[PDB]
Amino acid sequence: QDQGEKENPMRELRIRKLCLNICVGESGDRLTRAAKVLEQLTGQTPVFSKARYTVRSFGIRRNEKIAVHCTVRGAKAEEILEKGLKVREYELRKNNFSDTGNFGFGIQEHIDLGIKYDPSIGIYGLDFYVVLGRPGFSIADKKRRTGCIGAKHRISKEEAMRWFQQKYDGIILP
Amino acid sequence: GFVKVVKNKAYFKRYQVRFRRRREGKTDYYARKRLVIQDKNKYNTPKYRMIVRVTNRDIICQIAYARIEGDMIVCAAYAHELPKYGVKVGLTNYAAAYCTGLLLARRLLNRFGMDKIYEGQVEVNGGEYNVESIDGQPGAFTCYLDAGLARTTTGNKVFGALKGAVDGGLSIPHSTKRFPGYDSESKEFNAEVHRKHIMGQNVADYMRYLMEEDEDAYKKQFSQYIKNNVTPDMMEEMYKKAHAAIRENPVYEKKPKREVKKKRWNRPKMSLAQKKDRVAQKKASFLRAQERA
Amino acid sequence: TNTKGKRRGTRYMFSRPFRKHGVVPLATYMRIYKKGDIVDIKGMGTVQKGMPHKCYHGKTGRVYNVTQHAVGIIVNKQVKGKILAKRINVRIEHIKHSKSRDSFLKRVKENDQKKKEAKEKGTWVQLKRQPAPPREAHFVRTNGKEPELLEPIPYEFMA
Amino acid sequence: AKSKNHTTHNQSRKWHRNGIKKPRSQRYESLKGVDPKFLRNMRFAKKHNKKGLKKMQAN
Amino acid sequence: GRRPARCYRYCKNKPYPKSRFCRGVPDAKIRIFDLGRKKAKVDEFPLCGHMVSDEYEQLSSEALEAARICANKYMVKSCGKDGFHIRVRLHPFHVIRINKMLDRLQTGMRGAFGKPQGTVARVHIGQVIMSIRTKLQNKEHVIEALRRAKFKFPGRQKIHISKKWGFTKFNADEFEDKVAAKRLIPDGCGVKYIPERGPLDKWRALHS
RNA sequence: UUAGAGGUCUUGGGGCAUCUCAACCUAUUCUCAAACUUUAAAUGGGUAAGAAGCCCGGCUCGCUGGCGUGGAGCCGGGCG
RNA sequence: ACCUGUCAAACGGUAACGCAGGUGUCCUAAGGCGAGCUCAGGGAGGACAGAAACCUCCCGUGGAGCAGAAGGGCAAAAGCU
RNA sequence: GUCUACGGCCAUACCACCCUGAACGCGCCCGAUCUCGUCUGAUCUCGGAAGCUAAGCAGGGUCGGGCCUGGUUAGUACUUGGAUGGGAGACCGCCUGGGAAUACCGGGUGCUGUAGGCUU
Repeated sequence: QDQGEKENPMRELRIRKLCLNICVGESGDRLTRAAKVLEQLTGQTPVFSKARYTVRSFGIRRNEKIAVHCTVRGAKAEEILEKGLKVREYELRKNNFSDTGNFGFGIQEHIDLGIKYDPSIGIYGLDFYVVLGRPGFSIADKKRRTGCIGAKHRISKEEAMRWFQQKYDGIILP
Repeated sequence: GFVKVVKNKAYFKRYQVRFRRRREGKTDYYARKRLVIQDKNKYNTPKYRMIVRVTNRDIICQIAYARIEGDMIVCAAYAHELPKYGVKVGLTNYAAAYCTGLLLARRLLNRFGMDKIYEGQVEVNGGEYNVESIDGQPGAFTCYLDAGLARTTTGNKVFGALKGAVDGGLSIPHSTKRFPGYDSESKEFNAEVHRKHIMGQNVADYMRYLMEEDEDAYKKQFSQYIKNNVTPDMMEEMYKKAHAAIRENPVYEKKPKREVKKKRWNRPKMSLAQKKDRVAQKKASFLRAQERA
Repeated sequence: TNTKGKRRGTRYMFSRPFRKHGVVPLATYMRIYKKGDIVDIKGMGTVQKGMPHKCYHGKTGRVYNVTQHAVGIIVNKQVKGKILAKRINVRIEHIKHSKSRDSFLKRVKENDQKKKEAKEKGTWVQLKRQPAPPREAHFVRTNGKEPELLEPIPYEFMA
Repeated sequence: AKSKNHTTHNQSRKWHRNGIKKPRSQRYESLKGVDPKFLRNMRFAKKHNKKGLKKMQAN
Repeated sequence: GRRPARCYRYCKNKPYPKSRFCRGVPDAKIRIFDLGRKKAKVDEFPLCGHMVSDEYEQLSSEALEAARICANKYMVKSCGKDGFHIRVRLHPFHVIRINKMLDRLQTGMRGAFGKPQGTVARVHIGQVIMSIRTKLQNKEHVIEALRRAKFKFPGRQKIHISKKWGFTKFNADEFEDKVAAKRLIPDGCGVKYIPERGPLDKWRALHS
């Protein structure tokens, strides 16, 4: 309608960022393999995450590098998400969507996404998370005159699904 | 009902609102205390600062001192009066920042009678310059930069206006660092790179880079430059001519006030009678509707 | 016996008022104190430097020295039957101007100007303050309305 | 063996017998404790008050 | 095992509650304060009676337990086990101490600060001790039950029939009119008070 | 720290498609604090109620300083 | 010999082998300055992952932390890097 | 009638949700050659001007929560001073002065300083 056309510029859904995370309870040369996996998939150097507390049953110590993660934005994030949704064959559940307008899924095999298996690398999977947003969402991140994004400008759990079905022709099952 | 409500009645009862300009995100009161407070044995002596604020479309330069009921602006120069001096486009870039600072400096010295005594540095170079007071003459005006919430990094446009003001004749303490020509790996300052930024050569290089690479992208990034016929070759002369114009006539002519018809563009507050009546008819409508059904 | 600690028993006197914590308002640093003016001492716990001792909280003295951030004050302190004029250095945050002196300086002004007006007008005007005099004689009108008759109420045992 | 520990009894009576005298006030007070940099200037100001005596006398 | 109640009666100390400063306090003898049909609505127990204190003293938890038991036993026999509701309006929060019961120990008044012995409730003049709500026809039984519970308390108490409706704070003469005019919404044993000082949606729900 | 009431995600339980309890939440309710408090007395403590004051004119300074700036000091004069 | 809250009777001072506690240290940083961030907790999501691993959004007046006990103070702080 | 830059007092200014926003501005917004900084031009820094008031921001609204202010509570609670007052005590009354705080019920919902615009 007329309202929809005039709202198309600024009230438009887009992917703010794609968050890729690989968590392995070990350190050392084990997670160095995971870092190269994200390096090949995204073209970006990932960053390691340390354990907040010490848990003996998980075999992790405080301040020990455990996970690797990376954030991808732009058309690169669009293409990496397309590959991950391909593996999941465009199928998500309703519970995969949060009340804040975001969603995520998991891929078990990194090899089948983009690359070929190498003898030195492992068998790690990874986690996808999509942070959806609208144009004026950066005012909560800026330093000078920061503000909240308003109530009607936020994304709900419903319109997140609608964007998934309209763009990727996806299916949501209960 | 699943989880305990955090923003409950008791939460608001003992909530303390921040300062108004803290919760607007405009004033960092940690820096303001250390910047505007005068020593107590300097009774009534004004402490001057130079406010430089870069908005999306304008650069604002002001000189102010603090008083109990509020700041006095002794002088202000905006970047949107640069078309009067020749600069029609790029009113928020480093070159325009230098001009706004220079205009603020010349305008203030003219008011105080020190324009002829303190000429600053007319021949522009990026090198370090500081005004020294002349014996027997009135001393040099001393000011301190107020960068606000701007991240002070090398090449920040607040230091562009600082350079224009110190070149105009104001005594503002600073280091040659944080100017665009400073090098982090060598810890050396190159005045030529700084001078290029003052004349907008880094902008002219971008224009030439875009014309060679993609004409369509060049028009998109520079449309008002083309509409105003600002060629990359004439940018240095345009900024040089603007500097002379500011130095020759820095006085500001106020826009004449026009009497207009007072038309309200906002809703006035409803009175007690209106608010009470509205509840009366809302109650009556609910009773009537429930009776009809 | 109890301790000789400097901040013993200042749990409430150096605490900030309710919903008045946080940044010190900047006009307190902008108040100007000259040599000879009278200031009230009131320690603020937000600033721990230049803090007056608890025995000077609520005391009033006059400025004898002005420094970059602090002020020297001549304050009377009672010590076991003798009053001595102590000299203490207090940062600006813990003091404020005393309004009793400002009121008196105003009264001196209106007195001097009333003398000048009286001399120029050839009249005499009262300048000394006087205690509240006995109420003057006056009439009270009933307006044709009888006074309402009051009477003690019966006793009732409530809950 | 055991005795009294502390009391302020009869102390206020002792104090008021000779009075709680306020400190004496003088028109000129001590410059002890005021800013040394401020003292140095004031002495220089007093030292050179002799100059301008001719202007003071004429005025 | 316990001292006579005359040793602890006159509220001679500051309140000394159970806290991180006072540990090792034995549990109070009274642990149940509401008895009878607690689930009854406002409209079924309109009459209320109080045992009002007439002295400034402290009553032991044992005394509160004894009075509650004997008041309950009478009102069950006379009014049935589901024809009343008793509320003890006093909680023992003050801790009373005892000095040591008397070679290897320091005798005398040396180090004489005591250990917790029990709990008492400080009561003021005109303060309600116990309350009973019942039907209007059981007035004589309420007075009798509270009269017998008087003998368990040291000082002087007065029995008063309230002018309010049950355990609520609203007068019995205006209670029914307020409920009809929707100013008082019953909820549980008590009632809720509805002002005209909220969003109109609540008013819509009440009148729908 | 006492008691009912209205809803429900329930890594809860019990009697048996389940249903009641417990848990949690929400709005109420009884009773409290020397080492708790939004509020907050009475009686307290400090200061001031002029000639060492007030108002004019001038001089000095190496301190402060856009400035005829500011601050302090000093010299005259007037006003009971 | 010292320190915190209370006693202590709303200035200060105030006793008992009164009550509740702490001290004879610890730190080249946990001293100083600058910059950039926001903490406890909770809700909703995400492969292995579960009451507790890590990633993301939201709420969060401080309910965390500031080495020692306690009181005060503190949020583009005095907290973290 | 409003805005911007810098503020003063720091909720009558905050919080939740809805409506409206002319013109300047403030923004959202477009981009990464240079300055600068990142895992990520998201933030920060820089160069802009195709679009948009959806958001921030402003004004209004809500028998709105909070906040401010006033009634009530109440001459109640408490309290200076007094008596060869009462009472076995606990405690209470009176004379002489001062004098509160919830619940409950109303009203209000930023004022303003310096400098510079728009309302032509």
